[PDB]
This record gives sequence, C-alpha cells and structure tokens, in this order.
Amino acid sequence: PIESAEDLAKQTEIAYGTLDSGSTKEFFRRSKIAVYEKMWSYMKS
Amino acid sequence: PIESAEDLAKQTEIAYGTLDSGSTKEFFRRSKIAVYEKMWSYMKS
Amino acid sequence: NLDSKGYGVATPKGSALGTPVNLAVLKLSEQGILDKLKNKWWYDKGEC
Amino acid sequence: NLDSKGYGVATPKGSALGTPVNLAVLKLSEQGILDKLKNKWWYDKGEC
Amino acid sequence: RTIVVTTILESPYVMYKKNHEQLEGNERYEGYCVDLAYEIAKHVRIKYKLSIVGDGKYGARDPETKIWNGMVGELVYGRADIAVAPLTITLVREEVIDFSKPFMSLGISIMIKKPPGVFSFLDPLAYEIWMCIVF
Repeated sequence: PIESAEDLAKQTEIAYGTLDSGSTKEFFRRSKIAVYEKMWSYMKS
Repeated sequence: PIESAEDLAKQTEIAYGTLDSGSTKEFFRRSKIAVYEKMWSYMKS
Repeated sequence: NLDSKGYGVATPKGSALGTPVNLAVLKLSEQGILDKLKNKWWYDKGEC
Repeated sequence: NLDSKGYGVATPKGSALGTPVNLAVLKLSEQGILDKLKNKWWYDKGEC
Repeated sequence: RTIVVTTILESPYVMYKKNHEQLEGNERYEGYCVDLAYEIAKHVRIKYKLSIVGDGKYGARDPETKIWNGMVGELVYGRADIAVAPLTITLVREEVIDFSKPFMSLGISIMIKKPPGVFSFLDPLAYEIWMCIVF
C-alpha cells in the first residue's frame, strides 16, 4: 500500500517509529523538510 | 437509483433534507424553477 | 452540482478591515496558498 | 487547470455603479441567468 | 486591539484537536479555516481570537422576528469582526455584511448511501449481434 515516505505522513492507520537513541531519531528531530517534521511531530506524541 | 435532482423530486420512498438555517435552505425556499419549487414544497411539508 | 457559488470572508458593513481582507484573499489566491491548503485538508487526508 | 480565478465586471474605483452592479451580478447568479447564458453560448451551441 | 474572529465547527474547516481540552486559545482548533485566518492575519497585521459561534449556525433572518442568527448575526450586531468560515456568498447576506472575493468554489450536491446476472455469459456481445446471429 505504501510506496514512499510521503505516504507514511499522509495516512493515519499505520504507525511508524525508530530507535530512541540513534541517528535516525535526530535526523527526524532536526529536519526542516516539511514532510519530515510532519512525521517527526507525529511520533513525538 | 438516483442520478439527478429531478429523479429525487419525482420519487417518494426516499426523503431528502438540508440544514435548517443555511444557504441551501434559502436556495430552495426562493427558487423559481419548477423542480426546485416541488422539492421545496416537499421539504416544507 | 445544482448551481455554482463560493465561500467568502465576511466583515460588518463599513468596517475598516474589508479592503485589507479582500487584498489578503487575492494575495493568497495568486500565490497558490489556497490551492495547497485545499490539497492538504481534502485530498492528502483521504483514508479510503 | 494550473489555477482557479474568475471574470469580473470592472468599474472605476469609487464609482457610483459599483454596489448596484455587484448586486445585479449576484441576482443574476442566484436566478440561474449566468448558468443559462453559459449553456446557451457554449454547450447548446456545440458544433462538434 | 485584539480582533475577535467568529467561526463554526465543521470538518475540515475547524476541528477540535486531539488534546484540545489541555490547550487554550487558537491552539485548540485545526482545519482549513484556522490556517486561512492565520494567513489572513499574517498579511494584514492583526492579532485574532478565534471564537466558535454560540448557536452553531451559519446565519438566517427570522421571517417574523426579523433578527439574524449565526455568524451573520454575530457580524451585524458588532459581536464579531471577521468571519473566517465556510460562509456562502448570497444576496440576502451581501445586503447586511461585506463579503470578500470567494476563496473556495462549491455547489449544492446530493448525498446518498453507497449502493452480474445469471445470463452474464451473454454480455460480451450486443443484443443486436445475438439477434443477427440467430437470423
């Protein structure tokens, strides 16, 4: 069903996450590309 | 079953309605077209 | 559609905000802000 | 379409014909005159 | 100084957030119209206070009482400054309030609930073809 990273941000039924302490969490946290902070704010709360 | 407003106005087993105080209600209230006049009469009655 | 019309931003008659709000609406329309807002809130949030 | 806009009936700024023309356009819109004119001059006259 | 902006609860124009009860002010709401009000108040330098209409109506003139309700009533009687909401431009409203140019097009539409035979083997050819085949 999913074919890109934007599909994850555009939907709600499927959750997603990453490691608590790792480069991926910081990449999502300090990113400034709209989809990336969107999916960061999703899994922040 | 229904494809246009005329089909909705001619039939009787399926009722129709709208908001109490909104632009659609006054659209039907002050319409001078025969089909919309019939629909307004039905909804009022 | 039974007819064609549209939504508007309403201010009281004689208010000083009418012209600035109308120009703001025009600015948003020409910059594509309204289009992207509609795509964000209607199409991008389809769950079906 | 690349954007959405519309045609307007233009008058000089501050002219006394502004509000009456706006109300006339609205009245023609609610009575279906504009839709009827568009059908008459575009579709009913379809030559293909 | 601060400008009150009336509106109405309607998806996807104004929505309560998931944790709205824990939030105060413009952070409670989300939707198309809150973003529209934010952009409008960013263009013309004002500070706004979103305020859902009390009776939850759009606006209509009582035939006998002759008193408006809803957001049109909010604007006419000075209890609001701007109505950033899905408010339709109509002749009866245009004579008591000032409408900007349309920010979204729309129309009246009908909503209904959603909703092969035994001889479906006879389908890939037209009925005239079957008649001509028999002839």
